[PDB]
Amino acid sequence: ALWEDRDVRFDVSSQQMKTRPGEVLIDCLDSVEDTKGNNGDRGRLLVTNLRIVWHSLALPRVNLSIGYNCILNITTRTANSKLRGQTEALYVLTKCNSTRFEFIFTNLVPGSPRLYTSLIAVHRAYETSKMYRDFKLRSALIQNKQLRLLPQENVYNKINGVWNLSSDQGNLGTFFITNVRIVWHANMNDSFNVSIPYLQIRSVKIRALVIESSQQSGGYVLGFKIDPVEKLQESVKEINSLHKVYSANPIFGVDYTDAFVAYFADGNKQQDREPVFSEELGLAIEKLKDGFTLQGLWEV
Amino acid sequence: SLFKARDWWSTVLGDKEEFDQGCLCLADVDNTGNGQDKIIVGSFMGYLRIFNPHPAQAEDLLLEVHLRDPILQVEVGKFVSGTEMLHLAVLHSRKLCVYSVSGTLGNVEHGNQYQIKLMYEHNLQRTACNMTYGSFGGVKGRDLICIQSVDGMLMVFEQESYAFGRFLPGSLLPGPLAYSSRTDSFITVSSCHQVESYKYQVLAFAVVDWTLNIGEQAIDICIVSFIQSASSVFVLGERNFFCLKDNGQIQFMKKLDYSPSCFLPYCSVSEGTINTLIGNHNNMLHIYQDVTLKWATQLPHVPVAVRVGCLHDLKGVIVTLSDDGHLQCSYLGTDPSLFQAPKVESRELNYDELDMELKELQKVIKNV
Amino acid sequence: MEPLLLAWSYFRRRRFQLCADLCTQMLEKSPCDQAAWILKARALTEMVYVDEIDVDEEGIAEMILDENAIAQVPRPGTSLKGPSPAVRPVTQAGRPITGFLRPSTQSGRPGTIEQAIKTPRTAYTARPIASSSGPFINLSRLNLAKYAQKPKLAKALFEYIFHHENDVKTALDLAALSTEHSQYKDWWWKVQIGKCYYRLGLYREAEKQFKSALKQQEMVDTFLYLAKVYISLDQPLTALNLFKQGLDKFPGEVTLLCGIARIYEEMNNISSATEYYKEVLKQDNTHVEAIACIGSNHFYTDQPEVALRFYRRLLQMGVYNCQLFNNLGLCCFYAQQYDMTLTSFERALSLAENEEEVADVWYNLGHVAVGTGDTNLAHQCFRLALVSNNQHAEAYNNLAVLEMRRGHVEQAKALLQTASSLAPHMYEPHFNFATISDKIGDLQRSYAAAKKSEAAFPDHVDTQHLIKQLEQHFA
Amino acid sequence: LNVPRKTRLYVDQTLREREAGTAMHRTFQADLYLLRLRAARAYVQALESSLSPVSREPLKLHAVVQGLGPTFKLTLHLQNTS
Amino acid sequence: MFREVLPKQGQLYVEDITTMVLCKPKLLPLKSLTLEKLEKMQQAAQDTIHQQ
Repeated sequence: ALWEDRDVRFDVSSQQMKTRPGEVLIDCLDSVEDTKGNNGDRGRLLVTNLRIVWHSLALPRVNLSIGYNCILNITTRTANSKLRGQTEALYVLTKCNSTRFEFIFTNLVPGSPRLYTSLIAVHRAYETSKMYRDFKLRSALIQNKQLRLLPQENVYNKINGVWNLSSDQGNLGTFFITNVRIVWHANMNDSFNVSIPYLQIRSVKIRALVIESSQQSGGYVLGFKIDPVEKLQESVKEINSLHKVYSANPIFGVDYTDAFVAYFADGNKQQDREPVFSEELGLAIEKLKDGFTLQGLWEV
Repeated sequence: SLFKARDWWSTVLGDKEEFDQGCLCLADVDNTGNGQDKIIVGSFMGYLRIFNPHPAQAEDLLLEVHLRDPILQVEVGKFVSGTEMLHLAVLHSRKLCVYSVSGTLGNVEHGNQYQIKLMYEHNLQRTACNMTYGSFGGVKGRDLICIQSVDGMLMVFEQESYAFGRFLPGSLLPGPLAYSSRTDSFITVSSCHQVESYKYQVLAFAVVDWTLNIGEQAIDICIVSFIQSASSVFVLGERNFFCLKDNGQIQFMKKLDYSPSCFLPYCSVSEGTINTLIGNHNNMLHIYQDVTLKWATQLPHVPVAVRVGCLHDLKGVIVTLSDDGHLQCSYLGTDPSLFQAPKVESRELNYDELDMELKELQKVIKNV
Repeated sequence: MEPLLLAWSYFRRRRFQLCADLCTQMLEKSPCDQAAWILKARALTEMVYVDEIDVDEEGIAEMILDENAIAQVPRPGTSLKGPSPAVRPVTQAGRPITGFLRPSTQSGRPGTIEQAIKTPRTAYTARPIASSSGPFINLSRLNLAKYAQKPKLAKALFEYIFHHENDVKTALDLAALSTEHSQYKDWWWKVQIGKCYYRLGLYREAEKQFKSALKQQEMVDTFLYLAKVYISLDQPLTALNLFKQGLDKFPGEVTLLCGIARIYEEMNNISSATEYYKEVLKQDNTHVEAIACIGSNHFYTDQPEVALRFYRRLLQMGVYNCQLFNNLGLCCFYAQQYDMTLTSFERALSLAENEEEVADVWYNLGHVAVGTGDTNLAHQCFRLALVSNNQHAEAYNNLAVLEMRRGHVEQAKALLQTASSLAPHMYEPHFNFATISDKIGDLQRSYAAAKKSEAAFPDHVDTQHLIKQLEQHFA
Repeated sequence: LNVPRKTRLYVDQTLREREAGTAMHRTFQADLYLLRLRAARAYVQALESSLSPVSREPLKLHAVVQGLGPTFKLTLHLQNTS
Repeated sequence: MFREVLPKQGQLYVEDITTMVLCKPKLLPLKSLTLEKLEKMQQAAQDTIHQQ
């Protein structure tokens, strides 16, 4: 469903670069040349709400899309002294489904390098806010007896005595309904709580309050049971209404081809062999490559 | 990939929280008995988190409890008077708390809950700084706790209550404390560059068993004892790296050219030697055979309190925890990768726009 | 959480700003608290700390106006005071360029104060030569006789005075009172007094304390300190014996082997410095010094592929410089790996935090270009090297060679004159000027230039034939 | 003679060149094109700012600084080259 | 299936002519850690002086 902040795509279409409903553009910069691919071609860089995009600005087909849940390090490099003005450069390190890429972005015209700052800022806002768009078990949600609300979140329905049909004897627990996510704590050792976001929900039906996950948190079917079913169907219908009105415009809580092969961070390596034990060092070491030895790789 | 710390289950651990040494512990606090360890991390922001990682995923975090006062030096040892089952110790600045992580199961991967029970607590008069734990004297099946203080005093609890407490003679800034069992001695590094060992029964009677004037003050001291042949005591200063004998003199020393932050002499290989791994402030791990570098790796973050443990059927996984909040299990990268330009065919050199710009610039040149 | 605890934990994690700040608070709150006092002292003195071992500027006075070597004209091979200049670039009459600039490099010495002044400021040291090598606590207010009684305070206070304030006299006063308080039984105070002496100028009075500290307890620190002292008295063969003694104590120390190799390279017998750098490698294998040195030597003795391996090693260990990437470019091009050649020069030009580094990268790009042909690209690269560093003599020489290739003789003559004026120790501008002069005539200028060439590279061949022809024309 | 020796690195590098010569040729030509582009760019920028101490209209100037202390002697060596 | 034939004889110099020599490619020496720290501490003072 949502891939803009979860993958890293190359030669993306002119439509997938367009702002998703919940997405929103923040800052832009022209003439940002792309490097780590020596095409020597200019472009335009965009720091959106969920991902960073770069399109060639002359052949807008060739482009890059990097999600914020797939970046590890972002480094700004101020160099290239007096000969001209102090120009910056952006080094982004990315790891998607166990494959490490690195992209470099060179600001050609030294007259507008401010972009490289705001990105950093929003990236923090992307990581400090994951309870908005991700699924978590047993977190630190509950205060003394109440829920700790996110910034853009207020409770809708406050129901006591809502069971959980995934355990045996620690069930009876409160059920908080909010505009961003729905949570249930256990009211007895209140660290068995589940916080499901509307973004991860696929369909709320009955078989009993069955909630299915959207192929990202796996097929996690959650079952709850309440007092006589009047309030039950009431809660189900209001939950479906809130789900649809959210999916209309997502929130995301962010406050404020061979293309891949030319962007590997390792260098001609998209792999990680099976980590096996090492009797030489005593550490878990990556498997050695068909004849190589540790004391032969170490020396020069 | 060569000389990088390839990634295993990794995570970020809060909202601009802050950790230190002693935070990262790695043992069987669940008392399963299978060998697979479990990560435990407690910041002095308040949250105590326990994980059972599997090779990001939601069900990895066992629990994320929050205590009011900050947390210093979570430990895992037999801190209960009755049984021989591992219990988790949490040292707040003016508080001691032994817990018990009991995990009950449901009929689904995420129907299993985890309860921490306050086995007992201890009000701390002085302000605690750090602590050590061990079988003081020659006792077995018990793990007494010797906590330090920010003002020098060290107070010893015999696993149940306030056994005693003695002031360290002549210390201002409290350094790293450890306990050697092959000599039954509390070993510390005073502010005046003296690595000092005190016999336990000597302190219990209140003095110095021995001293050694190393060139600096130490960040950590780790007495390791999985070798019963020749005992040794490791002392990592802020400029050097000593391995001392049991009488008190340097067995050997390394003059590091970087700034260490953490070290851990883990399981050894050869006869008599001890493999060790140290973490720069330059984001690297170094793996010495007591003086001699055997391997080196580029870490992502500045390692604080590294550990090595068997996590989910993979022995010797290195678990690092930064002080900002990162955490990462990792395995060494041993894949020499060809240095060669990527044979990319899709990405071509756009000759049209480039030739336009080159014609413009060459026109300027040949015109002037 | 608590002030003192959080500040001390900031100190353990090497923050060094947060600790001083919480202590400044904690000191404003209480005028009587020495823990936070010495903690702020530690933080302040460690924000600026740099170990005294590898700080050997020696200035310009201690190069001429200070005589300490016993022997005035000792045997060639026992005093500090390979590839020929036709392959390896040079810095002085001899002394080929080295890898791994360290701030203790002297790389030759001037003869007179005038020569040392009228040369580039950074031609005998890694940094431009000098003439000689509110506030937290005011040094004139505290009675060092009372802080000396408390060693826990005295040690951090001395480190503060010595490494932060650089007050060697008050530091020595404190260290003397402290040593007399310890009845001369702690090697640390002896080493510190020896350092105070060594940077006051008194070498023998420092060697005494370093020897007396070695007698107390062998440490790598005191061994390196005595090595510095002995090198200052121009005694290499004493320093080597002391280093081998230290290695007898510490069987595989890397700093001792590296000091032995540094001494062997200062004496310029590379056939042993490579052996000792190889021992360092067998111990460390990430040592930047040994790797860089063996890599340079492998590149210049027409083995650029082994040098490319040795530099790809430093690339593998997270080193990210302008020097490293330009080196990788030179190696890749000369080892015939044309795919990773120019991208390394691009990363170099990106990483260059200067105007001389950019000029050197453009110079090397011009070398790549002239190896490719297309002399116009090399022309532009040499002119850009000149634009970025006006006092770049190699760019002048190469641009004059390309000019005379085109035909413009007067341009080449002027550029070679500029090159030979900037760097007299080089031999190529003199030889080329003499050659072009002799080609057109002017045998006086040809002689005055070929003789300076022979003065620069005295074992040349074409210079000898030129001088023979000239002296034959004079009769 | 002093004819040099070649190790395993050389034969592995020549094998890579013999098996992947086309990609090396193409990428080196692309890099050379980009290098000509950037060198022409910097040459034009220098001509604009007139920052070349060597630039019909023949001249050559370079400035030498001498002396420590608060007072430095700055001598411009200028030369007509025609 | 015909392979282009290459001459088996190269070009051989028959006289040594004095040609102007070029300077030689210059491997930029690396730095130590103390030197980098000293330069950065020297420039940080300049930066604070300019930033007051």
